[PDB]
Amino acid sequence: TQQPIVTGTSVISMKYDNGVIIAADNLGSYGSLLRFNGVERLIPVGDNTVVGISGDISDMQHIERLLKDLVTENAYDNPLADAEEALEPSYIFEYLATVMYQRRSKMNPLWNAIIVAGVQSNGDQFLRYVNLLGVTYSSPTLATGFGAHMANPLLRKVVDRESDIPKTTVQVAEEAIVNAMRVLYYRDARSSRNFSLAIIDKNTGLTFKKNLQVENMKWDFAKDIKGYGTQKI
Amino acid sequence: NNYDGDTVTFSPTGRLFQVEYALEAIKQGSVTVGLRSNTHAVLVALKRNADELSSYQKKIIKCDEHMGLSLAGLAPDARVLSNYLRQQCNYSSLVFNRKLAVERAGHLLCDKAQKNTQSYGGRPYGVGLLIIGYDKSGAHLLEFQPSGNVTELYGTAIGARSQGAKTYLERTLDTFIKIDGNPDELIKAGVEAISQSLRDESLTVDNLSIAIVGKDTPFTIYDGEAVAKYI
Amino acid sequence: GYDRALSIFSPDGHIFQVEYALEAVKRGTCAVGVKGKNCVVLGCERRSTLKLQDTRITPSKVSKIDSHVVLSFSGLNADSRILIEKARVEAQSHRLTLEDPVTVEYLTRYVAGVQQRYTQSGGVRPFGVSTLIAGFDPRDDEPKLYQTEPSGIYSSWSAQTIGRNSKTVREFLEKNYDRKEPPATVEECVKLTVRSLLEVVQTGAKNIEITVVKPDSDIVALSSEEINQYVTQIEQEKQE
Amino acid sequence: GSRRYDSRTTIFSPEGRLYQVEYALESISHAGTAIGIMASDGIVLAAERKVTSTLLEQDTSTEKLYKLNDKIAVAVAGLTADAEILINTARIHAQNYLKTYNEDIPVEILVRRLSDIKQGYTQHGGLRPFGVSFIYAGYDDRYGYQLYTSNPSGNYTGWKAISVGANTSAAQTLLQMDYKDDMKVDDAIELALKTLSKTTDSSALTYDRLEFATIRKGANDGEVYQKIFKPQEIKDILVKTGIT
Amino acid sequence: TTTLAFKFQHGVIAAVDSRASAGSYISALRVNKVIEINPYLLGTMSGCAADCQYWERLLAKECRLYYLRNGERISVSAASKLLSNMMCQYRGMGLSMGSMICGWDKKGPGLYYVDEHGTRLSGNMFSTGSGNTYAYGVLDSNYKWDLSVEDALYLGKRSILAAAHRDAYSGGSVNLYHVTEDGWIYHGNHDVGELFWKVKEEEGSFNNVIG
Amino acid sequence: QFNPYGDNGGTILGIAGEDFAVLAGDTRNITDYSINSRYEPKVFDCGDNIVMSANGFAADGDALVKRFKNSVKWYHFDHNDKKLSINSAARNIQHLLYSRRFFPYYVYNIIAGLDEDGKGAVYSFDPVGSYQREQCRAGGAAASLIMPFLDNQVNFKNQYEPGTNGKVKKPLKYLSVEEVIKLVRDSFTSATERHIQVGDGLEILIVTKDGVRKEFYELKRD
Amino acid sequence: DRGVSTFSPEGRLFQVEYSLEAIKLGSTAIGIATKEGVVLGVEKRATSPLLESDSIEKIVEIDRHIGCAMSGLTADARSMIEHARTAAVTHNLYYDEDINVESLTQSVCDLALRFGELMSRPFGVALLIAGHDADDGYQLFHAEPSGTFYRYNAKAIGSGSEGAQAELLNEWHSSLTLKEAELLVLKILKQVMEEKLDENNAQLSCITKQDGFKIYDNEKTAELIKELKEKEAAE
Amino acid sequence: MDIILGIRVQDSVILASSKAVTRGISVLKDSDDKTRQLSPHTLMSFAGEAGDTVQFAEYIQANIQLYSIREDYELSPQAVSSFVRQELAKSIRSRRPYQVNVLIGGYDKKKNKPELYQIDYLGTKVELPYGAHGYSGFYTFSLLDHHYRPDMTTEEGLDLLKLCVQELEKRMPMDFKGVIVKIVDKDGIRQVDDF
Ligand SMILES: *[C@@](C)(CO)[C@](*)(O)[C@H](Cc1ccccc1)NC(=O)[C@H](Cc1c[nH]c2ccccc12)NC(=O)[C@@H](C)NC(=O)CN1CCOCC1
Ligand SMILES: [Mg+2]
Repeated sequence: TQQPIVTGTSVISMKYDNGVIIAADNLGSYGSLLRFNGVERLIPVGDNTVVGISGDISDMQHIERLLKDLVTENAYDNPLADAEEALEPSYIFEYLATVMYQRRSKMNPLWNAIIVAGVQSNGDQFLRYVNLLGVTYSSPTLATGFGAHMANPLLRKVVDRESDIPKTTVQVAEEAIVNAMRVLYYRDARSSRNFSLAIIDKNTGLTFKKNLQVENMKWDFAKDIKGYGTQKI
Repeated sequence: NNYDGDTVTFSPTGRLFQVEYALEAIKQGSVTVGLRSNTHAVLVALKRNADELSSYQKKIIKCDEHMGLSLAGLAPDARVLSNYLRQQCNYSSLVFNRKLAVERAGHLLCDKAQKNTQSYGGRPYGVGLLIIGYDKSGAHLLEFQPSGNVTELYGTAIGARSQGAKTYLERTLDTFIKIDGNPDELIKAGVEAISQSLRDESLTVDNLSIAIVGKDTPFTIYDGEAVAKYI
Repeated sequence: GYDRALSIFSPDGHIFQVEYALEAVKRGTCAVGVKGKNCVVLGCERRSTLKLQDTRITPSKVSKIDSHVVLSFSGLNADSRILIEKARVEAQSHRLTLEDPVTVEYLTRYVAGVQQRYTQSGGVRPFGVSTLIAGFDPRDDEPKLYQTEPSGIYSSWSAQTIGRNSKTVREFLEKNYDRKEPPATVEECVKLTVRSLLEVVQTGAKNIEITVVKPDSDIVALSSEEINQYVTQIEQEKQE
Repeated sequence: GSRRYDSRTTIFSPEGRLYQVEYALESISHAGTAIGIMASDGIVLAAERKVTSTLLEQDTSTEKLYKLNDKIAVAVAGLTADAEILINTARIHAQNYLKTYNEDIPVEILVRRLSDIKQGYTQHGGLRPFGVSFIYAGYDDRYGYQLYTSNPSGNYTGWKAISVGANTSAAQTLLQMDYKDDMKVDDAIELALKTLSKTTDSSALTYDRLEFATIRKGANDGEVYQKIFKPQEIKDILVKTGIT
Repeated sequence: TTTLAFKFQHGVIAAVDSRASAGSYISALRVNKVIEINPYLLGTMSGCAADCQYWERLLAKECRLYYLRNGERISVSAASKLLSNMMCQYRGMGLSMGSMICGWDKKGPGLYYVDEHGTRLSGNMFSTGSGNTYAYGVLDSNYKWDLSVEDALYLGKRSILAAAHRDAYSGGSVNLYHVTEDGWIYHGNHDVGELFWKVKEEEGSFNNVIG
Repeated sequence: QFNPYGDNGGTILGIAGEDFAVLAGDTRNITDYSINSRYEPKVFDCGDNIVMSANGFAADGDALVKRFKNSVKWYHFDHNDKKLSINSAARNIQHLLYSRRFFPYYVYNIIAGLDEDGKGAVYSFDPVGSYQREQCRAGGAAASLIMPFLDNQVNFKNQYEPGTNGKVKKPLKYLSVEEVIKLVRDSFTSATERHIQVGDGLEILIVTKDGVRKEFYELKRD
Repeated sequence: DRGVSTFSPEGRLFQVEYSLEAIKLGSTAIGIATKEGVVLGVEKRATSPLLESDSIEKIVEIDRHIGCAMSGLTADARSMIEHARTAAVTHNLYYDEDINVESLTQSVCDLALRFGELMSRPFGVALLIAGHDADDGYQLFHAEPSGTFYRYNAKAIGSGSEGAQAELLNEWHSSLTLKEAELLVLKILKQVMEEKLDENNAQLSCITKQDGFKIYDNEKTAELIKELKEKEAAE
Repeated sequence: MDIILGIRVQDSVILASSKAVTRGISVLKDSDDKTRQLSPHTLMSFAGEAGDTVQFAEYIQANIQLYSIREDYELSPQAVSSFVRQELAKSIRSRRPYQVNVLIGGYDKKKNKPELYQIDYLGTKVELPYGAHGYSGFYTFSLLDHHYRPDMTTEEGLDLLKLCVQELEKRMPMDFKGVIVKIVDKDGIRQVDDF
């Protein structure tokens, strides 16, 4: 049993017709202090999987190393490591989910919420969540922390059910994700303007975008707001 | 001679006699044949009885839905090794949601057998195994020796008089590899192969044991009247 | 730990260490067990090579395992103490977990199991001891007499002997003991037990020990004079 | 592996004997003779030190006679170092019993415990047995005065008079001849010394070649006293009995 | 729950209710609170349902092994003791199990009370569970050694009914057993709803209740 | 302090017919007031014509099902491909649950299938392993809403025959699969109305001698 | 000396082969399987007339549906029987059913090769395991110290085994009744035994679906011996 | 359990022990014997937490019976009491201590004297002419202080014991369902069937 110290906030994601999108801001908070401003919380595994992690950063760095070692170990005595016997998103997720549930069962959890996003061998989209309790679920849209409360409602307007996935393009899905990240910047006190975004498409592969910023923000209406009720000046 | 008392002793010519003696137990064992195409993999095994009142010792063991082996030599040692394979196949599924690659299964068997050849007190395994399976890279056939050596092959045979079946497969190489999408013809080639190792006795209904795995075919074993079709 | 396999098979299918343990039993002093109609008697030889002995304190050959069961032996004396101790512990352990005292058959089965365990355990040698276990089951008036040996086999006997010159006294018992009509009284049972030992013992002085066990935990050891009276009567009938 | 060099100390011979126990007894037969004699009013322990030197410090020396507690003592025959291992264990067992039951340990119970330890080395562990034979002299309120002996086999027996070590065959014959049941301590003292004087391999029996001890109720009223004799006191009892 | 068991002339009676609770919610109307360990041994259940089932089914394993080794049926005294020894290993760990071990052996009929503390009591009459006080009232005033099998079966049945009525956590149905030297005998499942009205009319009791 | 348990909501329902059995459950997965998934399967085909569902804490539920499926696999290996009967599966699951008596699988478990005489069977478990064969059982969040309805409409409790006025009960006529599915759908529709953790979807698994069949129905998403 | 788990140049484990020689010295045990049941019979072979023969327990119950006969160093069999009984009852605890005869036999045979430098040597006893289950019906297995087990229609083990096995070769057919099998075991036991066969130095037993495993009374066996003598004198 | 009393007179030791056993709000048994014979001339009564009492008593009994068989000799009451004390003093610092208080009444055949030892669950041993555990002493010791002599007969000891039980029955809130009385003397242990 511990408590989280340096933390990362929401990770948001969704499926679209040909793949998945995942995003997360670059902040490492120390309570209310916005201590670290250059933290990457999206971690690619091969060219077909991206793991997005929220929660304790020291535990995130531990998981990052487990995945790096997983790739190394998979290549051992494996001539087809870059082909048929490469790591799949479902393999990577189940490994993490096994680890997360074992750690909670020893009462020494990895204080994280993880979303594994990727595309399988057969072109199928993979998107599944796992947390410190070992709880797992899948949905067309997934989000951690505040994203669950604010992002999912917006992303579910685009993909409300499974039949909406083929109708959703990558341009529409990215637009929705970027809008959700703006909303989180307005309303999440432990968020940052700077974020990273990753797209895993079955045709165009893995596109990893860094140093993105929230833009087109509405603040002008603040000038008219005066006092807390009766004040006019 | 003086260097065969245990597995921890090299001979002056660099030989391990206890391992060689374990290899001898395989040669005494009943014949079993393995062969594959691009779509399917087949095991054919001649079962042996104690006498006319006795049953015919089972030769083939299932390890997973997509993998299994046939044995020749000490049957209990095959039970230990097959049990290990079952666990490893199962660990791969439960932890990684991943079917165990046949090549990796061979590497695990090699490493398990090796530990018994370098340590004092223990002994080498006294059994040879033919592992067949279908994974993400298609059909596979492996030959396991208790020295630790594992070999991926198109076809092979182990046991008494196994040289006859092995020569046949070496001639038929170009034919049986092309038998794709036809399980019955691949088994026929296996039954015809194991027939080259028979003397005096012939293939009867409770004598013959066949197993198959493939693209849309789980590892299944055929015994009794289920193999009368191929006699 | 010391794990060396001492008891192993030989090419002819023998476990020599177990067989050599029987030779230690052959060397041991003679012990005899005879069951009558309502009792069991245990006779034991005392070799008279050892005089100046203190018979008060010297370990007696017959040992109580519980209030209703006794154990005598032939072979290595030191080895027998270990079996007796284990047996006594098991007897109290049975009373504690099952609320009944052990049956004679159960106690025998346990002691025999201990002997067997020492024939296929690493780092240990077999017990050089054969035992005669006698007594009466709780609330039962049928006599019980069992024998065990180093290999771990056990069986029930109408009458039996073990130890040195046991071949001779078994010869005597086989022709003298009638199954259809066993020694009806205590006297007849003791007399037959002393007679059998007199075939082997030498002098009938302090060389013969007798212990009578009757039903309902009634166990007593005869004294020198009481036994001497049997010795006197036997030979006076023999002079004819 | 290691098997090659294993002597296998805990096995039977074809005749049903324990090799190492028999060879340990052979070792003990070359050790200095120790004698124990039990009387109605006490016990005597006598023992011969092995070929000593003039430069050996005798008054601070102890190789034969050891104290286990206030009521029990032992005479040693064999490897002294082996005996001290066992003696310290026996001293601890006596104190464990006293702590548990608040009563001094009965002599036989202590003897059985040591004998059981010796037995263990003959049946398991693969170690050599202790090359030691003890004579136990002790007193308790159940059986009174008691003499026991134990040997490397772990077998123990009770005695009226007994010898261990060298020339026990000759010594036992002499004791069997002159011993009587109504004997007293002062007489037993004389018998012990006379027996050693005749069985000794030395030219003459002197004070510097002896260790001596008595366990007497010759203590003021109902209680028991242990007396480990000093060199000068052994010299006096040798003159008194008429040996020197 | 309410369970009872009592010795008498013609063996031992065992009667139990059938309710199961999850706080105020009645989770089961008809659970089996008796285990047929062997043809001559019964076990009642009160407390944690899981503990009662696990440990008494494990007791049955141990009682069968006794028969195989000794070629003889286990006594009620020995069976009850094995169970109490199990409880003592998990002493303080939080088990909740109250049970009567009923049977017939060489000493005649036998009845032992065993609980999670390792308590083991021999006696002629016992009752366990939340509604045992109500059952004791009926039992104590009507029990005799000279009872007929028919009257004894009714007494145990009526005693559970008394508890099922007043105790909120007791009811559903009544399960009857009669243990003889030829073995135990099941005497049916009796719905309390139907039994209550039947007893009220025939016996005249429960005058306070309107029917 | 770290709390190793959680509540993922959901509700499950098992009904035994004369020659069939159903195991139904909603597809909604939740934490607190949030929805994790609107379609997260909860009822599984475990092989040998057995269906299973562990309702409560999803992580413990997935682990148990995973272990039982594994137990079926090893039952075939060890006992010559013998079919695991429903009564044998139930007993096996009791021991799986009691292995964690002092750190329980926080789930309510139901399995369904056919007994060895071909009749419909449902078995019910508590988190620590007490089990029983039942004709009818609802488990989970809305269990207390549904069970009384099933006592009334499946076992005809408190129902009597008109004209007799309480003297003669309603006879216990058997129910068809079509009739049972109606009661299942009405049970979940009613539970969805009054319970916030129930909704989104309903997945039913029907077991007969022919095999395991699935049926899916939408539920209210509010 | 040499390892306990050592292979010979022929590819056999020395100790396993030597334990088989000990089994050849053991008293005879015979098993015959029919569609009406399986019969198990043994030679008691008392070493002396004073030995109470009814205490010789070479036929043993494992479960209600499984029986067992032994030959060789019979003391070694006690822990095997204990394991078998535990395995049978434990499976009944875990699965609420009878355990398959083959599965029970396999569990016993798993102990066999657990020896090295675990126990210090192989078992010096062979077992005939007979039983019935719903899947494969009436079965007879021969469990060796090698860890191998063969199923048999009929089997003899012990000192008179090869002579008895040749006789069982000629006599066995698939339509044997239980009564015919009983007499056949008695016939072959009488042929290979040193002493004259009677109810006190030989024992019969059987396993049927209805009544389960039963050891025969000396009075019941005595009648079957008398029935045998008369039918042999009949031609 | 509740009340256990002990008194040592001229030639015997008398132990009185309550008969009640209570689970929850219900008295399950009113004839319970809270005692075990350790040896022919040594009796131990006990009281404490449920289960622990009998377990501990039976464990002690088994150990003393084992000693008796091994040595063919009866341990003195003093020796047995010291063994029991050590087991309790060992127990108090264990993971889960045994919560048992005992009285040990024995007749020493060597000294021809009765002996009463009081030992609590901590391992606190005291030899006494009369003793009790729990609240029993609060009511009874004043009577015993007044009426007790060391030259009392067994019959006088029983009469003084009746007076103690009567006082307990008057001033204790709990109904302990009377007492089972046992006498330990040179001839062994016997129970007074009418009290
Ligand atoms: C009265 C009803 C007391 O409430 C009985 O003792 C009853 C005894 C019993 C015995 C065997 C089987 C079933 C019932 N006990 C319970 O019903 C018991 C009471 C309870 C609840 N929490 C407890 C905590 C500690 C001790 C007792 C407790 N209830 C249960 O065990 C509940 C929690 N479990 C079930 O009802 C679940 N299983 C019931 C049978 O069907 C499978 C599910
Ligand atoms: Mg709702």
